[PDB]
Amino acid sequence: LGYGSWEIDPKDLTFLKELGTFGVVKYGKWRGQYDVAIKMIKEGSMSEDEFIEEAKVMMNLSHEKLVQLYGVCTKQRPIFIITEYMANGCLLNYLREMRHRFQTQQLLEMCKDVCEAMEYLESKQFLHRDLAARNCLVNDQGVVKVSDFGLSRYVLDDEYTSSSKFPVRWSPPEVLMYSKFSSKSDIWAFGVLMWEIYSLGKMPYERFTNSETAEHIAQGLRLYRPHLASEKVYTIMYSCWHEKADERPTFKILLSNILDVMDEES
Ligand SMILES: *C(=N)N1CCC[C@@H](c2cnc(Oc3ccc(Oc4ccccc4)cc3)c(C(N)=O)c2)C1
Repeated sequence: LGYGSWEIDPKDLTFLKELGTFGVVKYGKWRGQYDVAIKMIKEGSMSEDEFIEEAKVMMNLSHEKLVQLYGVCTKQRPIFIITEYMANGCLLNYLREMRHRFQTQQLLEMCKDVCEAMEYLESKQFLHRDLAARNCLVNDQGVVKVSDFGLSRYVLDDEYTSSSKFPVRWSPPEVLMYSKFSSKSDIWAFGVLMWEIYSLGKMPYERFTNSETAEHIAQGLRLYRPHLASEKVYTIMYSCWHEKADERPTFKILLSNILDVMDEES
């Protein structure tokens, strides 16, 4: 009583460990048994009513490679967003841990995991809008999942919203010049993410400012081949960066290309 299907009763949460500091993220349990992460939204950081309405839509998105939304806690402030627990944290930090000594087949599987999530979203006409390694999460089996999908829409802090904390390094020319978002801006960002994976978490355009990156990209220049990427892998990531948005592949085509490489570099 008093809760929609999208609504979690905060009294059903057991908090166990802070994971990091939108605000704080904690690890805990739901109804004693189910591991969860609980993102606590800072007062004033988000358009909450719009987010709540979107959450209803988001609860119906379901795919193995998309972090599963369990629901939202709306009746008090700060509001909470509750997901499955991803024990190995952010993809970006995971990549940067040199101890893993990743084989390129593992890096390719990470790309494939994300590509599968993104093909699903594309099939639902849902844009991510801020695809990057910092946003992807890794579970205890090393499976990568897409997280924070669409979330940028409800952030109120203007520095994130338009072209000084905007994702310049993951944005195609039409976004940086004209604010033209589309499926093909997610495709661009995916290619940059493949670059992040194959670079073991280097910052894209690591010696440039955002300002310089925007100018580089606008002039037609691109990220170059990470040393761990084969010529075929680099071909895939590069195809995501065509100057013409409609010459960029779809996520279905990218998935087929990644599967082909996996098979050939098996
Ligand atoms: C990366 N270095 N970090 C710090 C360590 C904790 C990491 C983290 C952050 N969030 C979650 O869970 C999560 C993610 C996204 C949420 O909101 C959301 C989800 C889907 C669409 C829109 C918005 C809510 C919670 C985890 C986790 N799941 O373990 C870990 C981040």
